[PDB]
Amino acid sequence: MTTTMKISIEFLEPFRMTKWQESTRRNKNNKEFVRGQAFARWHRNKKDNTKGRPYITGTLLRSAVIRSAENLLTLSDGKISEKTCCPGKFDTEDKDRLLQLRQRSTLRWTDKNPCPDNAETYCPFCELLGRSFRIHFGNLSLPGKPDFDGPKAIGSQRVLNRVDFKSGKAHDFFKAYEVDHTRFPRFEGEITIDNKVSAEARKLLCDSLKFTDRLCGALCVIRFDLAEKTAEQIISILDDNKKTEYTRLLADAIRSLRRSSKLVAGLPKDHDGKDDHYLWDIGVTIRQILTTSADTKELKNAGKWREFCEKLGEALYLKSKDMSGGLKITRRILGDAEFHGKPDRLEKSRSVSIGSVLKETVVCGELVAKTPFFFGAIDEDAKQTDLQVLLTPDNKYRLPRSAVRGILRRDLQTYFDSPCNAELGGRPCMCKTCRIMRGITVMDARSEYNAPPEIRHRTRINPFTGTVAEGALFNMEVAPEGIVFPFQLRYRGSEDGLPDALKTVLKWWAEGQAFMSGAASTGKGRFRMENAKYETLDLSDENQRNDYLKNWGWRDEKGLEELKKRLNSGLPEPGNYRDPKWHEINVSIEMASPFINGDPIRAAVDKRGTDVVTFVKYKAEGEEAKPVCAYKAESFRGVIRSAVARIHMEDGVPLTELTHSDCECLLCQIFGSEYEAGKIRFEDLVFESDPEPVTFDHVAIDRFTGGAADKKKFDDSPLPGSPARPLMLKGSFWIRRDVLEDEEYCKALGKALADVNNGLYPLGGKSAIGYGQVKSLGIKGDDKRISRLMNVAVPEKPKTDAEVRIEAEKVYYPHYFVEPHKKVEREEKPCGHQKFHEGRLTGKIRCKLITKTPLIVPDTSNDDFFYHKSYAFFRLHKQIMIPGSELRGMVSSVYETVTNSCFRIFDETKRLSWRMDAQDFLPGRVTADGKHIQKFSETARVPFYDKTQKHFDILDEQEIAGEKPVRMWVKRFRYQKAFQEIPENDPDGWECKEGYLHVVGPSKVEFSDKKGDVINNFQGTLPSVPNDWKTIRTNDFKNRKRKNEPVFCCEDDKGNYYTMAKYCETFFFDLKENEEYEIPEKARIKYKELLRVYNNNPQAVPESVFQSRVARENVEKLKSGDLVYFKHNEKYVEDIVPVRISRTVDDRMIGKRMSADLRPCHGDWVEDGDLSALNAYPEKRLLLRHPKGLCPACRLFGTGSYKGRVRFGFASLENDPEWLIPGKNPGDPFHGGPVMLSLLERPRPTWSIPGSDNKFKVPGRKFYVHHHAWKTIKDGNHPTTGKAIEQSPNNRTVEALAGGNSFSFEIAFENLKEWELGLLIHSLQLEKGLAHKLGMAKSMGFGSVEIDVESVRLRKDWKQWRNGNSEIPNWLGKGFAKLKEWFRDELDFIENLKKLLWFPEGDQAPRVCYPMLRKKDDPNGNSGYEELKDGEFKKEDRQKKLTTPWTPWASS
Amino acid sequence: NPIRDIQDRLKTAKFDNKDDMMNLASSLYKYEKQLMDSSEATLCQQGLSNRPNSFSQLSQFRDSDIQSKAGGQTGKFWQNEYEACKNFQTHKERRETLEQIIRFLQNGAEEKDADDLLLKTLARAYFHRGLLYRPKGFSVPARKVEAMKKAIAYCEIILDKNEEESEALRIWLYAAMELRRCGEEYPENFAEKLFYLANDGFISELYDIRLFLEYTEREEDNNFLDMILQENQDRERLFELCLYKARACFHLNQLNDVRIYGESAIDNAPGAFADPFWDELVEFIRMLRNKKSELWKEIAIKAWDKCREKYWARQRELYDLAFMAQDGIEKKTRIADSLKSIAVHFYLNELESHEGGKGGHALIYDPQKAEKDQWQDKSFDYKELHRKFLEWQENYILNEEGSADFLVTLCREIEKAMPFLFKSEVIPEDRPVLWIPHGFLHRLPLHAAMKEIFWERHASRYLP
RNA sequence: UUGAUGUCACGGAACCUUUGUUGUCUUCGACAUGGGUA
RNA sequence: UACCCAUGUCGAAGACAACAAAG
Ligand SMILES: [Zn+2]
Ligand SMILES: [Zn+2]
Ligand SMILES: [Zn+2]
Ligand SMILES: [Zn+2]
Repeated sequence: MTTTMKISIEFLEPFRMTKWQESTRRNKNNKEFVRGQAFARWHRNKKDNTKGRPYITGTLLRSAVIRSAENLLTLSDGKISEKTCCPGKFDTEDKDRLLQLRQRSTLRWTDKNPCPDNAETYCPFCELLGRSFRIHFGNLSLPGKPDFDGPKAIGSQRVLNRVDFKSGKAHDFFKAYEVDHTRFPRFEGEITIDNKVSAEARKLLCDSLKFTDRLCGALCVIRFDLAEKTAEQIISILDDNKKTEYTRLLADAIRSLRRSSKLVAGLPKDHDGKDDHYLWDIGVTIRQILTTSADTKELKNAGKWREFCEKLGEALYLKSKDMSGGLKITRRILGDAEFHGKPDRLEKSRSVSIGSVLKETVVCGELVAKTPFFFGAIDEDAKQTDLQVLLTPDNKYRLPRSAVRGILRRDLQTYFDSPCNAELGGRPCMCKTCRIMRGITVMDARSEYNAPPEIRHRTRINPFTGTVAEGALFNMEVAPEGIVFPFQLRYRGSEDGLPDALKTVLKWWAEGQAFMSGAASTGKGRFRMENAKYETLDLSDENQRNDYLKNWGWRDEKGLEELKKRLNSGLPEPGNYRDPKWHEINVSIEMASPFINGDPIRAAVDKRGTDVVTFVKYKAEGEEAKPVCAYKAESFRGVIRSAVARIHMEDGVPLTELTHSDCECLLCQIFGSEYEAGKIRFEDLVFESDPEPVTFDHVAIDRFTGGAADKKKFDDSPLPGSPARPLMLKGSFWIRRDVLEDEEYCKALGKALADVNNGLYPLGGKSAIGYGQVKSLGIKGDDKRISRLMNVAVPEKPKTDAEVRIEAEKVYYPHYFVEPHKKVEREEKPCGHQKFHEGRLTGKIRCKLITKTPLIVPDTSNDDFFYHKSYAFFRLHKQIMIPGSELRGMVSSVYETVTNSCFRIFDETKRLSWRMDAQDFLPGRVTADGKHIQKFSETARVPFYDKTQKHFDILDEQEIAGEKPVRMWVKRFRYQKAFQEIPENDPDGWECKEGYLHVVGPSKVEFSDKKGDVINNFQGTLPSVPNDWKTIRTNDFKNRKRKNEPVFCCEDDKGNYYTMAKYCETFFFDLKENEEYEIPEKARIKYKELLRVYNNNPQAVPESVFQSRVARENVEKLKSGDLVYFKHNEKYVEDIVPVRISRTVDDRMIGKRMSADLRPCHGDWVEDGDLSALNAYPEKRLLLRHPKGLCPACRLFGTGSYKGRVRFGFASLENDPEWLIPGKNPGDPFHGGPVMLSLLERPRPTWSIPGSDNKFKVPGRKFYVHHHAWKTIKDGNHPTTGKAIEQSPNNRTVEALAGGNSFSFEIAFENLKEWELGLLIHSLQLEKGLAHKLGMAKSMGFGSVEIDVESVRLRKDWKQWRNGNSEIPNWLGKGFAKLKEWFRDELDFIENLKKLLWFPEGDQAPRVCYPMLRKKDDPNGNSGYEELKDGEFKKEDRQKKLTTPWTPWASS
Repeated sequence: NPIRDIQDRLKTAKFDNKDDMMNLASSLYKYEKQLMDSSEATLCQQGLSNRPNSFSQLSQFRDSDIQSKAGGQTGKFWQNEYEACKNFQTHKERRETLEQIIRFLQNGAEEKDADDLLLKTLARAYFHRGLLYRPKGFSVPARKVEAMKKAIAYCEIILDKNEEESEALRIWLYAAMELRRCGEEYPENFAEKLFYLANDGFISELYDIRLFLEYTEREEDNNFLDMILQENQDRERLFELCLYKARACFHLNQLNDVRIYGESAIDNAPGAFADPFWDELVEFIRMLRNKKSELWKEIAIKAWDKCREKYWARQRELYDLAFMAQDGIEKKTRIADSLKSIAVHFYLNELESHEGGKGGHALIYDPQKAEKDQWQDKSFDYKELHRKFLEWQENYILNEEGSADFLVTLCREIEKAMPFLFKSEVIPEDRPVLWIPHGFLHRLPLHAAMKEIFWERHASRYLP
């Protein structure tokens, strides 16, 4: 007979579970099986299926109970109740049959020999051991024994590594399943005890059960008595609309919406405020789908909505990976396998006495995150994020026990200054750190805060090209700062309290120097122990030990709450205290320029609706998240590391060019390498005053047309910053005190920070246009060890030699073209950015800009300053400024012209089209194959819209569409008409022929908002516009007397008068089946372009009934059976048009109409092909780059692959504004009056390129001449006609400065040759009598500005800057010599540029204006565009006149 | 200039030719590699000269079957070059060369359409990568085991489809032998794969010779030893071949020429101890002793002479074999003194302790006695004495002032384990005793031996 | 779903390296439509 | 199957290209 003792185990932490092993591999020779012997096991119902439940082996509980009994017997001198306990026997002869042998020392309490092998009665400890099944430990399983699909259903496997102390890098790793105690806290089992077991043995067993504090890797208390459907819909929407390049952007943006469901309502609109956003209104649209999902009853919960967003983003990411070939993950060659400790099989035990003194000290506090933290835990099913944080199953942030123990061990080794060079396995290590750690108990903790982590984008910059390295782009989940974790630490030992090492470590933690998470180099994981309380319990005392046992050591919630009432406040004072190894350095950065830290994903969900916004981080203020603008620690660390590396050298080689393998340079010794941790840690920098971001609009200007380039119109939202109101950026970084006491490292850091303080290293992106300029940088806390290092008139511009003769009776064109030279100089390797090269110039150029004519630089943030669009002058914090981007582009154009270079901005893929005028085209019909056209023999006109016959009534829908043949009588005599039935008037001379009808609808319409001759002569009321084109009939005749020219006059409800002058359709007959002509794909592309132009026409007739079939019915491709006019060669067709007079599409893109050297160095694909077959390969870029390298402009101003070497800053007004028009308020001299401009219309390349002839090339670069039509505009009159300008929704009213306004700006140049700097200065200052053009309405006389160089400063060294005003003539001479070397005296483009830059002299006012459309529209009597088309501007000699500067087009 | 190399490759490229495709693939891989690591060659901002023809050539090359076949041929060519040039290259050069081959092939081996040449080269690349790890100390590197296991996995894919693949069967067995050397057990099907090799001949590789030797020792048959003996002795690695032939002669009962083959292997031996020959030589000596063949007593002494003339885990085992093989007590003292770095000399023989014998030998030399009895060889079991030392050492650290009891037991254990310390016959009374201990005996108090403390009868001095 | 006279697995920080960055003037005039007459 | 022209209106671009992790 026996007795059953029910056992219940309650877990207070996530316990560890080992993976299921095959029955043959459950032996001593399997390292993984032996390693997981201390963990919970997994049971499989069937050996071939993972379904099963977890359980805990009873042998593990028996071992824990035996260890607890040894400890208790050591405490009580080996006496339980009245009986005495022998030491016990832990030695067996057949050691090979035991799976595991004891490695630790056996505690000793008596010096007597163990009990005899055969004896009448055994000691209670021997009875517990089982020598006398007296005590059988049953297995522990879940209550009710449920079933789960697999181990992943109850927990997630997590990687645990072993970090080398010396290097700070993981030596190896191993994995284990962690099962959260919240989901599975209870495991139930039984203990069967024989009736012959003594009462003392039972009491010892009960005390050992109550004394067992941990099991299976966790502290325990033992008691005895839709998303996929949405993803499919979105993918189908993207595929149907042919917008699949936005898949990853949509994935990231949708995953960013998991913070709250209210973000869907705040998704950005288009720039007109309508639902036409390029992302959310692609389709039902994506915005509507997201809005429906947010309003779903199920997704009302925050957690369910977050899960929906995460799943949708993951599905879209997986779909986007399929577009690039699939999801391919690079795997480590070696070292990505788990390492398991191998225990040593020891023959005999090892008795060690630890004494009867044992005191347990409990420390309870809080660990508050002072910085964002990152505990790495990658989920194999989450591919979207590269770096992921550790979270609990309920999405709460977790402070793992393993990480806390590792950090504690690291800090103890740091305090002792003696690394533990021990290996897994063998007898326990006896070093002081290991001895302390074997008595340390830390509890796994989690946080109440559960908001989604923020994702930070990170990149690596190529030091040579200055751009992103190949494959260097990744995300990073970051836990917010301010999160509070409960902290409980217990030390059990023989000391009177905590060890001095532990006291010192805890005091370091209480000071805020608790670096406990990964990514510490970027300021991650700095905690502070707050509200710490401690108490020491003397377990040696019998009463205290009994009280400890009765309450289970106060491990549970109620026990812990009871124990916290008797904890003394504070921490023990360390007798031997050693100062922390890390020191904090405060940074104060002042910036007088806009700052942006790009966050493209946040800009896609922001209501502002911009291309990119600045980076913001979230602080955890209890249960709420606070967004704060900040400068990323990664970006600042990268900037500082680049500053250090580009200055110093290792054995004559710059630190930027080293591979850092087997390297001991100062870069690897301060910032670390891939083989060791760094010795400096940078934190986020926050702004002292929170600024409101402002939106700046940008556009790219084509070098040929002079207008906005296609697809290139953007804006950014940086943090505003001006000299009047600088941006104050504050923060701190931590440097190890061994580095801070090294003079060489302090010198290196001081040199780098002095270079940063001098403005050589701007912070953030878009530094080329004046962003991120650093005015000063302050350092405190270093005791001046690092802060120690941080500490002639310009010659007049030459007079111009260009002479332009202006005549009063002549009218000149607003713009002319500069014909480039045939030769473009290119170099394959530009200057690298990895160092300051010798023979290169670095510094700043201080310039002064003076306006010579009124200047218009609009502030387009508000388009209703004064429908009609009104703009004010650009301002930043109530200060009139000119953005650096406009100046950069203006100077770049002149630099590209002076140094004959490629057209940097040029729409190469544009395909031109020209209208036909009123013979080679022939009728045809597309064959059933669709690749051939069969020629028709002759055509006749079929009257359809007069009252002679009833063709619309008699004929059929198929017959009207032309799909089926028809029979109509045709007459030839000239009289070419085809009536279906012979008219009753003339019944003689008709012949019947079979053919097809080409009916496109009444489309020859003349529409106007005024009344013409035909409308005036109409008698009666004009009929309303009919709703069907089949019901339109002729109402009047243009030639009434002869009863010809039938027209249909109608009036619209909006006041438009329509005159349709078409009444006949064409009849195609006598088809030739033997004259099939092949359709090349080139002709198909041309016809597709013709259809695209037809369907997208701003000047189209408002009523669709007056459009052709291709435009009215939205024809998108050529189909079988179509009736078209075509021209053909011997075997193939050339041009296809749908109507008699239509557009002629160019055979080649406009990129092929210029020299192959003048095209952009890195441009698009103009050759016949797709180029999409090489997307997944790195050689596709080589087909988009010029074979010879980069032109001088692309080497200086940069390309997509090469960073530029010049930075243009904002230009600020120096004096009080002098406005062109006084304001309405005389008391406010800082705002000007409104002036209304004429219509600004798109440049037309078809004017410069008259036709398809190969003699028609790209004329060159467009420059606008200087004149004074702004006076006429100020008077309120049109510059061309002289009539008053009328307000319309298409023209603009602007606030413009006047002449005499001075601006000041600086240009920063790096690694410039002397000729490059000379040519840049030449392009800036130009010459006396020459001027630039800047801003809006350049063709109207606005924007003539002059730039004067005031000072040039050169960077001789990191510490010394020298004045460079003396070397300006030498630089100019070297630039001119370089120009002569490239082009030996054949500098004709320079003269043309100087003629176009020539500014009119005194008492010399040229008459410059665009011609009117027709001479009847010009009161001055000058010929219009139509008259010039066949007059002085014939296609034969139009480009010659357009490329000759100041060529009159009129002789009034 | 990688771009110029690609242009040159595309200038004259024929897509039916293996060499041109291999060169083009190598150029493209090198260009991509230089792009990835952000070298100085990333400053090349130029492109390809003839866009319409270069695009067509690249499109033809990037077609699936041509690209897949060219990758395997390129990997095989690099592996062939490495096998001949491995002696010339250094460790870093060899390590970088092998890892380049693995990366070039690893991106394609994951599919099911991969050819056997892709798997054979990748498995062979991993096998040679794992051989570059020098075993330092007793702990075997954990990445050598991973490399051999990774090579086996690639071979298992081919072997499942084709059980009798000639090349795949060798590499699978080559890595399986390495796993046993590291300490891992033989794979689950080692007996099957080894027996499939019986219907095969040597590929002249020296690793094949030891494969058939293991087959000889498993099935007890001697039907392959005759083929081994009739080999070419003009090869560079004659020492390894001679050692194998000695094993073949031993199973054929050619006892006379075993010494001759062993003499050449010992006399002509590589200087470096990291060579696998040294490990094989020690196993050869252990094999003779395990089979009770009274011949290892001569080879071991000769091997020690060469080893002394020239860390290595087997090195201490080699000294142990020389200590046991030598029957002269005076000579055994010199062997023990090398490792340490009335006179009583101590040497701890770990090999004999593992077998249950008295691994602790005490060498006492009394000059006043006759030459026949001048040297005495006293043997003791130090397993129990060592355990007593560990108990005192841990008790001293954990519980100070309570370890006096353990120290007394430890001192008494010395006399119980070494009864020849208080005997007048072993050591005459009233004479000084010099201590030169070995192993943990340096920390063991020898002058404090208690039975009566030792210093009451003799004086003690210590020499490190 | 373990045997038992022997489990330091609280014996092991997923750790270390990486700048959301490069390139771009809020700019600008001639086009759109397809027939009619003999 | 040879000639003849007629009408006077209207905004465009709204991001694009590369990197999408590698050691
Ligand atoms: Zn007992
Ligand atoms: Zn230790
Ligand atoms: Zn370095
Ligand atoms: Zn260029």
